[PDB]
Amino acid sequence: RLELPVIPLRNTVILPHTTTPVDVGRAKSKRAVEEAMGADRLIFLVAQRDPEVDDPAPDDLYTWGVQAVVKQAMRLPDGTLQVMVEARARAQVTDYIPGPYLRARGEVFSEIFPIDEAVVRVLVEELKEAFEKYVANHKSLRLDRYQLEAVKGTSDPAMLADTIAYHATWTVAEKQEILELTDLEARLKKVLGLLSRDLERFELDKRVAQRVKEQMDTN
Amino acid sequence: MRLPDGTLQVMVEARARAQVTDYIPGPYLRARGEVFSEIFPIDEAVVRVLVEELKEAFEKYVANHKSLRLDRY
Amino acid sequence: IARSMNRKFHRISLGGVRDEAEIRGHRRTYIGAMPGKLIHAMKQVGVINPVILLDEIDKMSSDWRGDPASAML
Amino acid sequence: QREYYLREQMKAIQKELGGEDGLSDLEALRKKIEEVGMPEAVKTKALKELDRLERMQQGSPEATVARTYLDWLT
Repeated sequence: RLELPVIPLRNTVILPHTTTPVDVGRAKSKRAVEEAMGADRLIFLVAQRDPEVDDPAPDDLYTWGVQAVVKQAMRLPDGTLQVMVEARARAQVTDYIPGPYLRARGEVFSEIFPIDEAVVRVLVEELKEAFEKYVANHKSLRLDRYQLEAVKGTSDPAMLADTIAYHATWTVAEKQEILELTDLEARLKKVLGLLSRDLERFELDKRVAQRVKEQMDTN
Repeated sequence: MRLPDGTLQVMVEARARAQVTDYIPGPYLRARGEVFSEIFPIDEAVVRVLVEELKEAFEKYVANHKSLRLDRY
Repeated sequence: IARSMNRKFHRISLGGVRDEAEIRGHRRTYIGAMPGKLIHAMKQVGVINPVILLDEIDKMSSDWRGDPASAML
Repeated sequence: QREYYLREQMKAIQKELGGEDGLSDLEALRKKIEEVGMPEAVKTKALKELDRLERMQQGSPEATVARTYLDWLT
């Protein structure tokens, strides 16, 4: 059933449904990656938390993990390994066996089937014009622009949400809360809510900056 | 369609109605309907205005299906 | 009596001043900003329950402000 | 210069959250003087005392006396 061990990350959030580089640079996870390659060469990556340590422990991790694939791995002579991955789904741990090396038996996956894609489509077009307006106004995040004509015809809410949140930046906790739920329309509604938070945020900061220039003028 | 699990699911459909005067405290049960009672509308213009208003209200109900999980056909 | 009913105990020992400003204090605008000698008794305890003994109530803090009779009342 | 800008933006955010005073204090006192009572001579006396109070700066020990007197009249 493709047994997968518990491997943490360094500091980087890796989004599913996205071709993503993985740069394993921790010296005490090379053993983890190598014996994970002894399991049909797919890797169970756990997101890294509250300050980064180098302590493998059964209680100092979490049980949520993305499933990455090994296409081919480039090696460097310092304990640094590159692998271009494309994640399938999110997975859990029901029974954990301590180590080294720590092993974990997963179960059936968090699978969902799309029913009523029309309300999802209305949600898609409002989220569409939402991120279009944020890219149209605010350029200090330095993102690309010229790919919308190909991915506009894609009809999958998980890949669209991961595509938008993959190129965008905020804190890690609600990244994993986008990851660690079960509903699929609700996270689209909450990234709409965080976009509206972005909207009111640049509205108020340009407003107070405007007021600052009028106070400068008055003084 | 019969299934080998003890679950005997049959699809039914309602055709008419019945009345109960004779009764057997069951199992089993057996009844008897006396007569048939059904009324039909007179001066169907107001009934047609009501059908149009009911379609309008159903359209307002379908228009609020952003949190009702139903297809649009 | 207090230990029989699991309360706490204080003594507030009245008569030592000659005004009504220790019971109800003065506002933050005033120079001497002494709060309530009941309220500091509710500071010395942490509980809203406790029994409070009041020593020397026959001689009171009278005869320069209004007398603190209704303050005690 | 940048800490000057710092206090500029603290004044801007100060009015954006705690410059909210669509409820105020002294003009609330003026409305309170207007709506209760009053005999007319007492009302003119209280409004003159209120103008005298708003012309001076706060924290002075005479402004506390004027504030307490208007509190007793209202």
